[PDB]
Amino acid sequence: MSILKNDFLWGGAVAAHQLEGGWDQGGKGVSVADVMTAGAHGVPRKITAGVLPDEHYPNHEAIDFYHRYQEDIQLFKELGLNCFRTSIAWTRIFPNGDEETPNEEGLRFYDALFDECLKNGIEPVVTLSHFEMPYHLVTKYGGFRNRQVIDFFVKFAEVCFTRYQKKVKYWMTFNEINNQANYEEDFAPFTNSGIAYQEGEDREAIMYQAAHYELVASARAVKIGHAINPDFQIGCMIAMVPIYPYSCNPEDMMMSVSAMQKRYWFTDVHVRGHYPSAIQCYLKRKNISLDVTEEDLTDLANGCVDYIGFSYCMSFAVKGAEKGPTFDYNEAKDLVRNPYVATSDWGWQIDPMGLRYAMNWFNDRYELPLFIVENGFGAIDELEPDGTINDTYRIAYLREHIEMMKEAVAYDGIDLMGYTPWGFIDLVSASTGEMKKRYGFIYVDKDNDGHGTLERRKKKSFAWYQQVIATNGEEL
Ligand code: NA
Ligand code: NA
Ligand code: NI
Repeated sequence: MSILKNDFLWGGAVAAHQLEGGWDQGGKGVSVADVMTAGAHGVPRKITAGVLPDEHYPNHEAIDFYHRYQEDIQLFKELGLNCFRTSIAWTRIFPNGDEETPNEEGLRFYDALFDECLKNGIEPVVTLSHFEMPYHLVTKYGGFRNRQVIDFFVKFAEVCFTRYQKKVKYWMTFNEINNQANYEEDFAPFTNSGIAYQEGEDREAIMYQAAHYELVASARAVKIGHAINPDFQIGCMIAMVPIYPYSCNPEDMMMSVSAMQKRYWFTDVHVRGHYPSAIQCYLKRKNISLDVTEEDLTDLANGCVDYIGFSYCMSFAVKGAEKGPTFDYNEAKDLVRNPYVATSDWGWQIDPMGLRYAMNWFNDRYELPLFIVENGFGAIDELEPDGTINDTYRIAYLREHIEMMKEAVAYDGIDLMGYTPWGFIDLVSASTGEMKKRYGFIYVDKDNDGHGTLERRKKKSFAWYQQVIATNGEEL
């Protein structure tokens, strides 16, 4: 008698560049992740011009899942996962991106990884682009500044769909495609889109042009994937941070509406196949005049997604004072602390009820199945000398989010496909390039400086989630 559906997908989520290591093994090319240095809370990662001899790049070795995946999958099986969300490293398949033929050694690696999952009861869920495009596409072509990179991505997606059509049912095109709505900081444009900005450039206009090309690439991929296997479920991937009005002040309400339009118009294109009128009017008013053709609009219309994959970690709040009639939204400056919720040590506000809010926000608009493909609590873990990791703070975060997700299914009629907590084996964080910001049920002995045995150990949350899955979410 579970609230959640009987065939509910219980898994864990990672990304290739964040855990594989082997960054130059098996023919793999240099990715955008491979030129990003380690950072920390309050210390941005640095993006370097190629791999420089005297820098620490934590994604180069990560946790060495490239060599240890067989042992790790036995831990996944003990945990009881029925699915595993990861990315296919673009640079393992097309090392520089523009080769005529794919890299067969990279195609064999994912053959072996996916086969190892499926023989242990675990279904792979694959994200095609996850912050790891070939660095050669950036330096030579400009990343998604360039229409040519659309075809390079679609070529890559098509190889992947064809090779794994019998092994992978659930796909997603561009991870957290809307992160780049924050274009004032370098991280999201470079990792979403391969944009390295030159001095004096209009950063906003370049982001919107890359977002258009990516949406076109995704839509082309959807149609091609559907032609290869109509049983594929191909979703978008939205970073869903709800943006609350600070108060019932009417300008706070409109500021929140406008911020949500700026952050989530990507979803409308993915789902409906055309641009929403508010973002179109914004672009016209700002004279952001994108290279949009009629074939683009036809591609978008014919490549709508089957479901909405999204991450949830936190919520934001905004005030509308002095935001005038335009309610322009700069994510890097305009956020305010929400006095009603706690916050993590990295400053991510803790708001389990916002997950239910997020699910209703999607469902009110789109009536599509949802897939929670990332959710997690990044926190410092401590080893007791006895050896255990008592991460009750992580059980508390996760259990309250799963309870709110159950309330959304039970009370709001949401169609929820599955739940894959993020970083369920400790890996290198995206925003900061840290091992210290731990998400996992499985501890990995490696620190921010690169020291450690890389041994895996079970935290206390491991047995907690095992029983979550065992009871299909009834025992939290
Ligand atoms: Na208040
Ligand atoms: Na901070
Ligand atoms: Ni080796």
